[PDB]
Amino acid sequence: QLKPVDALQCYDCHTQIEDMHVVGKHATVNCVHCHDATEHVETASARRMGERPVTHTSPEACASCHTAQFNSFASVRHESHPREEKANPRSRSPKFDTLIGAHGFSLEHAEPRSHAFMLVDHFIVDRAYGGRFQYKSWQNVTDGLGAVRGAWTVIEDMDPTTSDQRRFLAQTATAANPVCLNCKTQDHILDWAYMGDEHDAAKWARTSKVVDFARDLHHPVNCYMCHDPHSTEPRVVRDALIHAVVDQGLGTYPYDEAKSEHVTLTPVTFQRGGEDFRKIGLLNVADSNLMCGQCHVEYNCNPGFQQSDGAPVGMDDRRTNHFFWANVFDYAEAAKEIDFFDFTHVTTGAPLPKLQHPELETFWGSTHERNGVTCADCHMPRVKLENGKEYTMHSPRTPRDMMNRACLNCHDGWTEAEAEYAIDYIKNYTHGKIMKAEFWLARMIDLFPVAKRAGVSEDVLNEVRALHYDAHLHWEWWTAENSVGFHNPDQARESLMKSITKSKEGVGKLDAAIDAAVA
Amino acid sequence: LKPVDALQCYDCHTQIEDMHVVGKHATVNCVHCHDATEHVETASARRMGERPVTHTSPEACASCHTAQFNSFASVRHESHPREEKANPRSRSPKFDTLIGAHGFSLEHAEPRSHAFMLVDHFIVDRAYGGRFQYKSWQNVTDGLGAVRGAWTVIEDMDPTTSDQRRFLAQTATAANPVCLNCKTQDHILDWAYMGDEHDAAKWARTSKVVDFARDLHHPVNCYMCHDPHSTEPRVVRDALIHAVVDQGLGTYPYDEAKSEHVTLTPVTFQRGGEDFRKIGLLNVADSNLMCGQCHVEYNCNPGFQQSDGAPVGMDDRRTNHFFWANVFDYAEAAKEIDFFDFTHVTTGAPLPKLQHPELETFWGSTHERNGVTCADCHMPRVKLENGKEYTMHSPRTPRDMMNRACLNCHDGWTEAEAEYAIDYIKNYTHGKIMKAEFWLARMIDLFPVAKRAGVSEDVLNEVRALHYDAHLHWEWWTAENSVGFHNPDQARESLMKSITKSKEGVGKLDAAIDAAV
Ligand code: HEC
Ligand code: HEC
Ligand code: HEC
Ligand code: HEC
Ligand code: HEC
Ligand code: HEC
Ligand code: HEC
Ligand code: HEC
Ligand code: HEC
Ligand code: HEC
Ligand code: HEC
Ligand code: HEC
Ligand code: HEC
Ligand code: HEC
Ligand SMILES: [Ca+2]
Ligand SMILES: [Ca+2]
Ligand SMILES: [Cl-]
Ligand SMILES: [Cl-]
Ligand SMILES: [Co+2]
Ligand SMILES: [Co+2]
Ligand SMILES: [Co+2]
Ligand SMILES: [Co+2]
Ligand code: NA
Ligand code: NA
Repeated sequence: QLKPVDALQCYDCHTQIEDMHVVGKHATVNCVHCHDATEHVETASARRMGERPVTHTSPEACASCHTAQFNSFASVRHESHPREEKANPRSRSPKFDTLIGAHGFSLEHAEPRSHAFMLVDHFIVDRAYGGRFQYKSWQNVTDGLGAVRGAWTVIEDMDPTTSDQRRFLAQTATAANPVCLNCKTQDHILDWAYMGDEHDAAKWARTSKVVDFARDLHHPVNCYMCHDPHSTEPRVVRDALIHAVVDQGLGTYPYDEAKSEHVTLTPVTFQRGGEDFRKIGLLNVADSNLMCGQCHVEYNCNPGFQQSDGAPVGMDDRRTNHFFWANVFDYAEAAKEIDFFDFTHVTTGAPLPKLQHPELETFWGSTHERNGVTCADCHMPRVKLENGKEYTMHSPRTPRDMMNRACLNCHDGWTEAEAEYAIDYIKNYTHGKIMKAEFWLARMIDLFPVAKRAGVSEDVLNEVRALHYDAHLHWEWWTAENSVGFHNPDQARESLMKSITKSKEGVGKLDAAIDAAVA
Repeated sequence: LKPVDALQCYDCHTQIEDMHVVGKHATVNCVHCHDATEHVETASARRMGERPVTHTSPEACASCHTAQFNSFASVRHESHPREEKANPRSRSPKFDTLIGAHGFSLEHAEPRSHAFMLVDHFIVDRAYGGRFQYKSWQNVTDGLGAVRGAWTVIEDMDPTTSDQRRFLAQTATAANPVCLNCKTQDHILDWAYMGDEHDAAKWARTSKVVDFARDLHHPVNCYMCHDPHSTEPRVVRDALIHAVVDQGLGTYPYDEAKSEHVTLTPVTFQRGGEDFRKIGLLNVADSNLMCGQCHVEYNCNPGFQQSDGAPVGMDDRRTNHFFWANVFDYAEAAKEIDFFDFTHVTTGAPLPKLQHPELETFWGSTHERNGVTCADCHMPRVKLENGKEYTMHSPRTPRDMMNRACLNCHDGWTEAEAEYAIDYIKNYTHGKIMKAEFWLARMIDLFPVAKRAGVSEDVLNEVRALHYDAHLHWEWWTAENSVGFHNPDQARESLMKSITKSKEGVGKLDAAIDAAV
């Protein structure tokens, strides 16, 4: 049973926390709810931490006073198909194995499921840790509350005696590295320097042994990722987001200068031994586009290569923790700005980008974004109660489960069936274009070995490799992006038609050169 | 059908021309509703010649208005059919005590769907002595058949005679020609204004009702609310025109400004130059007036004079009368025409008989004050994602259509909330009706005890006067079908008045009995 501490004693040293805490809606909430600092208080100085206090990072620490939000946060949507592979005629990318080749995603790329599972799913997917981590039982796949309480309560390490990345099962990969975890958990928020730079005060960095880092982490999407625990104010904590918006001055809405003045991030920096260590970004308004955009964006969180000379770019380089902060039509220029590509296609030899869930950068410029709508309006609205305080739901999911709040409050002349039909019209149209982009891209790729074997020149092959970069970018954006065009149907349509145009041009060039060489 | 030359008709029918050429039926030929070949061959402008036929079936309109016709014939199976009200499961458990020997004691069922109204009027146990009966108990479901014609589904047990008499032991012969005006207007060209005897009218208040019944077929004819020549909104019910115009009360007798905004313009049709029949053209399609042609308290029956007790028979216009007054003005209105309905068989008190006063109850209520009308809650437009949204044509409880009937205005309520608010009012009102019955029955049951104990005529007469008001302020609410929802504060005040009167009467009888003993 908790005993409150003398907050004034803490404030004597912790003046920034004092300024945040005394002024906001947690002014009456005592430190003991989230910190055990008895030995710390006995041993600290103005400058030395002394004994490190415990910080309780479980979402359950908030549940004593916010049970409603915590229960919603831990909830599971069983209708979100679990562990469903995308390289599959029943899913998003039937030809993915041809198109992605030997990239790590070829070992497994499933569709997303409920937020409660995010850290568990990161740990156990076949592409991440060589199959090292596994659910303790296949019964455990249902346990959202268990996952929230801690990954290691439901999964286990197949070899606690070693820390190396290796394969435990034949068809797995070891693609995980420490940067990944920033979009799964912030349990390490006090143990990771801004951007993951090596730092005297950081136990973990981009260059850490990822198996050891994994074992130190527990909880998914911590509540304090979107709310400052001291002031309650809305914020973001994700380093690479703050870097793009603030350090690089690109703004919260990089395509809209006025909106970027209306929605702002105010950086706060915390130090260790008088040296800058970590940052947060305080929001002036609770804009969920920025909160959700901590994770639902295209990023680098992985080694790659330089476009200029092909040299490896490893985890020591800041480019391996980067938000591109660009729409699909600006992405190629943004990747050139950092002189970077992800992988060389195993079949075609083309340098290629690897794209991931660019929801926010797709949403920019869309009709709903232009009308001031945000992610949470459609995916995470308030509950509706005849006789209750209407809190915000806290496990985002498709608007199909909540159409009256998500759509019909604005679109008041539609029935639920009509609004869903409008969704399906866009998704069906967009999916059809994705299928055709895959047909043409796979056709181009399958012709590369024919061309090489027929003696087609390097000049022709290099021309088509350059087309492959763009054919790939303007296809993969849309298999990566989870709305199947709904977030921006006109952009999806223009981009996918560009992918097809490029692949058709590449097929034509290869067929002509093969026929000439023959022969 | 082959169209007639309407220009030829107009040469002798300027009154119809003026209505037909300007409205939305200008292109609709006379042949849809009239057979006039022999009429044209034989008429002059001053001589009818052969009487042309006028088609009065709602199905005459269905050639071009099938959507409205289909809705009009529809049946709500959830509206409990042939359910007696003198019943612990229905509106008036002590009705047999309270009404005594009145004709309604033979049978008084709850209403059901409009399609059955004429059929139900013909076959109820209190109307024709059981003379008319469904041909089979299977026929009770047949709304469409009833619309097409009562005599396709019911039959006369003795076509060879025309007298009112009992065919079954517990029946009554309460029907008379005035009843039919709220069931059908098939007789619209055969009935003079108010049912006065008239050379041009084959039927009148004084007609042999059994013969009149056999000439009638269809329920609530479409043209009761719509002029068939111009399409404009109208009423045709004589007693309503008489209340609004002849009695000078106006369309909304409790709101002078609203009576100026909603106007009834009477139009009279002549026969051989003598006034014969009337309609009332409305300036707006006001369903309060359209529905109030029938859903009102009325006389449509013989009675007695308050002054001297003399019978008032069907020859007297008072037997076709709309009081057009709220419950608190009703006693005054009935005194104005010197009329009461019956003498209670037990107490000997002159009493009024009240019937479904929905319009006069609705007046002054919150919804009426806000411009809502009957059809807004009971007969709204259909709801279609991709269609022309026509108006439904068989009125029913808003519980079947809550979004349209209530939640479009009350946008902060769920369906369950709105129904909850209905039920709160109906439950509360029903509880007061039960208490009013308890007390009125206790008072009535004490009359024989008082008489047998030798209580004086003076005391009995004081209590008979109280009976009039205790009865009025109870029966209004068993007669009115909303169980208070139409005007909850008025139901509350009125029922508490009934109870107060009955309690006073009980006290007076008990004191006199005790003294006499
Ligand atoms: C009880 C000891 C609490 C603990 C533990 C947590 N919170 Fe809290 N929170 C608490 C109170 C009394 C209030 C003010 C409520 C009011 O309006 O009177 C709050 C408020 C918040 C809010 C603010 C929402 C708003 O109205 O602006 C947020 C976003 C919030 N709390 C978040 C939060 C988090 C993430 C917690 C775990 C780290 C947490 N709270 C714990 C009381 C208590
Ligand atoms: C990083 C910590 C994240 C934040 C902040 C947000 N999301 Fe998220 N989301 C994230 C992951 C890693 C996943 C997949 C989890 C898994 O185990 O597979 C998701 C999933 C979703 C989904 C799909 C849910 C389903 O039913 O399948 C949706 C609809 C979604 N995310 C939306 C969303 C919103 C609206 C956010 C801001 C309120 C948000 N997410 C933040 C990672 C992270
Ligand atoms: C009793 C006769 C059972 C029947 C019927 C079903 N299950 Fe079962 N299951 C049972 C036991 C005793 C166990 C082991 C539990 C443990 O101590 O670990 C299980 C296990 C499972 C699992 C996990 C399998 C694994 O990890 O190897 C799953 C996914 C599972 N059970 C599901 C399941 C389903 C869907 C059933 C209906 C078809 C079913 N079980 C029936 C006992 C019994
Ligand atoms: C924020 C910019 C992220 C980074 C860094 C990583 N992931 Fe991620 N992940 C993110 C989101 C918003 C989602 C849900 C949307 C989606 O398209 O899946 C996910 C999902 C996953 C999943 C579940 C689905 C799947 O691909 O099987 C896994 C297993 C996963 N993420 C693993 C993973 C790895 C190994 C990472 C570093 C190489 C990594 N994630 C980083 C957001 C972000
Ligand atoms: C970003 C992806 C979030 C995470 C992680 C958590 N919350 Fe949240 N919260 C979020 C939004 C977009 C909102 C609505 C803000 C608005 O003004 O519209 C909220 C709101 C709250 C509140 C305020 C009361 C309410 O609206 O419900 C509280 C107390 C709150 N959130 C608590 C909370 C808890 C306990 C969390 C971990 C279980 C948590 N939030 C995570 C966005 C995000
Ligand atoms: C309403 C105008 C929306 C806005 C704002 C956001 N999203 Fe969305 N999203 C929307 C729809 C109609 C769909 C298709 C859902 C379906 O059931 O077909 C989606 C899809 C997603 C998904 C995948 C969810 C799933 O299929 O289960 C995700 C992960 C997602 N959207 C994320 C997301 C983000 C991060 C947003 C802010 C940048 C965002 N959405 C806004 C509708 C709307
Ligand atoms: C003058 C030569 C006429 C011609 C041409 C038409 N009609 Fe006539 N109609 C005429 C008279 C003198 C009367 C009687 C008026 C009176 O004082 O009673 C009528 C009556 C009718 C009626 C009403 C019959 C009833 O039941 O009372 C109808 C429905 C009618 N007429 C129709 C009609 C049609 C459709 C004609 C063109 C085909 C037509 N009439 C011509 C005189 C004359
Ligand atoms: C159905 C859509 C009709 C059309 C088309 C025509 N008439 Fe009509 N008429 C109709 C009805 C139901 C009645 C009964 C009276 C009522 O008001 O509902 C009538 C009546 C007449 C009369 C009698 C008027 C009177 O003096 O009482 C006449 C003279 C008459 N109708 C003539 C008439 C003509 C000439 C038409 C073609 C131009 C015509 N009607 C069309 C129904 C319908
Ligand atoms: C076709 C030969 C028709 C017959 C038979 C009946 N009606 Fe009619 N009606 C018809 C038309 C072409 C129109 C105009 C439609 C339009 O879109 O404008 C109408 C209109 C009406 C109206 C509505 C007038 C308005 O204000 O909108 C009513 C109330 C109406 N019609 C009633 C009606 C009745 C009661 C009929 C049988 C006596 C009848 N119509 C027959 C075409 C035809
Ligand atoms: C006389 C021609 C009437 C007109 C005009 C209106 N109504 Fe009526 N209604 C009438 C009768 C004789 C009956 C009982 C019929 C039977 O066979 O029992 C009714 C019944 C109703 C009901 C109850 C329907 C049910 O489902 O039980 C309602 C709700 C009703 N009536 C409403 C109503 C409305 C709103 C009207 C104007 C549009 C209207 N009625 C006119 C007689 C007559
Ligand atoms: C065949 C073996 C039947 C079974 C099973 C049911 N019914 Fe019947 N019913 C049947 C016939 C041949 C008739 C007479 C039809 C005629 O020519 O008139 C009936 C009659 C009725 C009636 C009317 C009764 C009467 O007027 O005396 C009703 C109300 C009725 N049937 C209803 C009914 C019900 C509800 C049934 C299931 C409980 C049922 N019948 C079964 C033939 C058969
Ligand atoms: C209009 C002023 C009417 C007069 C004249 C008659 N009735 Fe009626 N009736 C009218 C309405 C609005 C309703 C439905 C509402 C209700 O409270 O019932 C009815 C209903 C009936 C019924 C069915 C219910 C029942 O009492 O069993 C019957 C059998 C009936 N009416 C018969 C009837 C008789 C015999 C009449 C003359 C003595 C009579 N009605 C006149 C409206 C009007
Ligand atoms: C009074 C009780 C009515 C009876 C009898 C009939 N109708 Fe009607 N009708 C009535 C109302 C209150 C309305 C709505 C008028 C408004 O302005 O809101 C209507 C409307 C029509 C229309 C117009 C198109 C529509 O709204 O559906 C038509 C064509 C119509 N009515 C035809 C019609 C028919 C064919 C009838 C007998 C089957 C009928 N009406 C009777 C009120 C009344
Ligand atoms: C909405 C504000 C209404 C107005 C306008 C009218 N009525 Fe009504 N009525 C209303 C309710 C909520 C109820 C109770 C229905 C229930 O299911 O509990 C009623 C009831 C009736 C009835 C009895 C219907 C039945 O129980 O099946 C009748 C015959 C009726 N009302 C007639 C009527 C009249 C004639 C109106 C205009 C004068 C009128 N109602 C207006 C709600 C509303
Ligand atoms: Ca990427
Ligand atoms: Ca009466
Ligand atoms: Cl754990
Ligand atoms: Cl018939
Ligand atoms: Co699926
Ligand atoms: Co993905
Ligand atoms: Co019942
Ligand atoms: Co009744
Ligand atoms: Na479920
Ligand atoms: Na039914």
